[PDB]
Amino acid sequence: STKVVNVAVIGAGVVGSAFLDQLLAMKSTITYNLVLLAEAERSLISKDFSPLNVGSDWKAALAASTTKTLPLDDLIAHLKTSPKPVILVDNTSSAYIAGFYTKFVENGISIATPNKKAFSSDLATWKALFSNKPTNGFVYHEATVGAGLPIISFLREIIQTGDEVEKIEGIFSGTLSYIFNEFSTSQANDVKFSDVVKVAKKLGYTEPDPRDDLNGLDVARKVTIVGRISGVEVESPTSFPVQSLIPKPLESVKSADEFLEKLSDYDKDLTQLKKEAATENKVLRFIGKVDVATKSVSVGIEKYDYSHPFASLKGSDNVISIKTKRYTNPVVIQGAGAGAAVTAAGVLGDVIKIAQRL
Amino acid sequence: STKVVNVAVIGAGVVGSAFLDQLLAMKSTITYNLVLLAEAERSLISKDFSPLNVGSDWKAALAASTTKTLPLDDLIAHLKTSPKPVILVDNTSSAYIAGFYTKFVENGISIATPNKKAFSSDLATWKALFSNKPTNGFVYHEATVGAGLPIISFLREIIQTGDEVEKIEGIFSGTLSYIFNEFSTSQANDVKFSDVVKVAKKLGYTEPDPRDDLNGLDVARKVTIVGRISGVEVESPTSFPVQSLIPKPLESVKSADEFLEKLSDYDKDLTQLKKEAATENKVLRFIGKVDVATKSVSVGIEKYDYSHPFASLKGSDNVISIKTKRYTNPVVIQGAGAGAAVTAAGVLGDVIKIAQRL
Ligand SMILES: NC(=O)c1c[n+]([C@@H]2O[C@H](COP(=O)(O)OP(=O)(O)OC[C@H]3O[C@@H](n4cnc5c(N)ncnc54)[C@H](O)[C@@H]3O)[C@@H](O)[C@H]2O)ccc1[C@H](O)C(=O)C[C@H](N)C(=O)O
Ligand code: NA
Ligand code: NA
Repeated sequence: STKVVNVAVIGAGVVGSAFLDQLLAMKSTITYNLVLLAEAERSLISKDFSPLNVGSDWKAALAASTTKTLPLDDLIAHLKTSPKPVILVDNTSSAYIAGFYTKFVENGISIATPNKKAFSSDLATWKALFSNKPTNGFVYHEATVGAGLPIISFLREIIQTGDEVEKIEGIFSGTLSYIFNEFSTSQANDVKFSDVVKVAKKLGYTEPDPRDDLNGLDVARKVTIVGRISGVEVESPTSFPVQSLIPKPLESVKSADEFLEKLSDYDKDLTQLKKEAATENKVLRFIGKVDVATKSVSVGIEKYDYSHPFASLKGSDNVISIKTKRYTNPVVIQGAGAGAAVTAAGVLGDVIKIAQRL
Repeated sequence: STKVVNVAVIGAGVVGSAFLDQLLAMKSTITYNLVLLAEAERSLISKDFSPLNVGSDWKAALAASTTKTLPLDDLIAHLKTSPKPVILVDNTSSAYIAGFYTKFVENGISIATPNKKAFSSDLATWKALFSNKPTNGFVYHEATVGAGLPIISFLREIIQTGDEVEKIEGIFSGTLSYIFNEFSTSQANDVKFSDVVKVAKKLGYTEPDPRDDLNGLDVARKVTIVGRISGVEVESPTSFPVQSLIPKPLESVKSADEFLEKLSDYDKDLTQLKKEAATENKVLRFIGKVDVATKSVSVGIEKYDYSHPFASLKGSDNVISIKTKRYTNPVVIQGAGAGAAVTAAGVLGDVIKIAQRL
């Protein structure tokens, strides 16, 4: 009969709920059997390995559960006794959970996740991605760079095909892109930096503390990932230039709220640089850059021309320009690099790819 | 994943030669055994299914072959007994070979191809193709539109996750894309359509007869495919408005060389269109619109603000915009939608996806 694959999910946040929904709704010829779901301490564990009885509302089911969440080692031991191939869907961003990735992998358990942690830390844990071992499951992380856009898979494909990436540059942060699309445009603009980031925060786009977006470390993580798949064995997300948008004097301030009240005090610079670029009929963008030839990598601001693909983005789109041996002219892929629905579809799509390979 | 699979390639032309080279020279965790190298009159065929012993120089091998190419009814009669899954790679524009797809699939053999034929035919073939019945070959055609750009596989994924396409539209023809990107730009120019069509020809962007490109027919078949992938049951590439760039009729009435030389008599029309639109800060582009709600697939010229990305294309690149319930703001993918090595990569990309799935 039907081919089955058992799924174990950790986290039911914004991305995790979208994923679960889409997952439980997905029509297909392969059977995606939800056997586990974990959110904080409460957890649904189908000891039997039959589909979790979520009835028609896994939310309530997850609520009324009194099954404590299994310690990680116990999570592996459990999963290891499944009648079918297991796929762990880590919807968290816990570097803790990321520490067990290689343990999960090495025990035949596969992984699909938007979690950037394991993939943008030391090179040897990344090297662990070399799951060519016969006893370990697969590792997919599309939602890890650019939500659900056909990016990492497109690189792995052409590369295997025989192509060679040369230069990759793009916009990998939703928040940062939104800010720059609202701040630096093609038309006359008198908007202050402090205000755009002030609003992005209010709409709920920035992290609880926007300083966590402005230090450009999250894009540096994504860049670290693209750079590696691209052949530039980047040591860490911090081992290369990364321009911080945070005013040095506001680097050590008590609250995310003191930051916002005080930030206004430094519009000066960017207001001028924004202007300067206006004169040159250019725009300002926060990008990541990977130059395979010179093994150089970096993230920061850069002025782009109006006819440039990067000057024509909507809302908070992400963008990635891919230049390769056969692609003299970049393949440039653009679209939403954040949002629950979009991202979950990325995680699930990796679920699909993996379940077929099983 | 799956250790061993058999590749049955048909056609060693522009695309075909590049595919072969790339395949043969590919290093992977899976073994791809070439069990067939078929051409117009002669074919290389591994009667007992051993890897065709054609190291890297297959041409010399094919050449010395006097083994006549097997009619498709006999061919699949052979391949169907293969001890390993069989991936038929059709690198032809053959309607003949296309008519057979349904039989390959029913006999359990998958298909990887850039051949638009079976997918821009009647609705029954399409349904049959994706009937996705047990033990039946899978059918991949990433190269039928946009060469090797991640679009078809992107759509089939987003759709499976649960997303719905609402508005697709793109520049699916390199020769046309080239002409217009050249013809009408943001920077006003005194360029005559006829002069661009002819230069494009001399530079080889065209087919011996530029009418084979101006009739907008290839753009129609490519949109018939996307339309269907999106939920519009298009009866055929000829069941909707398909504006021709050929000087209104006056088609059959002439011939090759004459068409061109006489073409420079209608320019005034298009030149005027290029002007008016220019007044609106817009440009001209030959596209393939696709509206799902209204279920309206069209083809022809359309205006685009300079701001728009369809307005800043490079060389003869392809573009496609994808609005969905989830991506309310279009996912734009642009890049070479033609080219020996890029088109072939797209085909081998599908091969990899299929081998992995078997
Ligand atoms: N080269 C490209 O860039 C490109 C080409 N394709 C598709 O790729 C396929 C092959 O292309 P290509 O190699 O250039 O054409 P070839 O003329 O070289 O044909 C390949 C071989 O097929 C063999 N053949 C025909 N019938 C056969 C049979 N019954 N048995 C065995 N062998 C047989 C012939 O002997 C021939 O040598 C076509 O279906 C084409 O439509 C797919 C997409 C792109 C492209 O977007 C496009 O088609 C549009 C156009 N190029 C544009 O510029 O906009
Ligand atoms: Na992605
Ligand atoms: Na494509």
